[PDB]
Amino acid sequence: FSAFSSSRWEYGSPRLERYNGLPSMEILGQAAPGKSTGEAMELMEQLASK
Amino acid sequence: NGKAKVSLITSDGIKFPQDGTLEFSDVTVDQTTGSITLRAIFPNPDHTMMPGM
Repeated sequence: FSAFSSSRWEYGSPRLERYNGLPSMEILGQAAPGKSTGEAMELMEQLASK
Repeated sequence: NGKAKVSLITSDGIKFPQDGTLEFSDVTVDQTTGSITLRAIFPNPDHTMMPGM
């Protein structure tokens, strides 16, 4: 192989996701204590929005 | 100055230290490939050519 073959290290993601058939990346978190989720969710949406 | 040139990048990713002049242009067409394989004459002080490769 070292005859015809030429190689390198590289980066690749050794896992992948698609969500409804679109490549996805999951996130996970929670509302701050004293904060309800939808408030958090609303903010992701805002931060997701941008 | 017909003196042409050709540069190598050998299979190691490392271009040979210096180019060498294309010797000439065959007039021949490889039947199967229509390959008009030319001739390159390159210097090999170090034997880093090793013909046959």
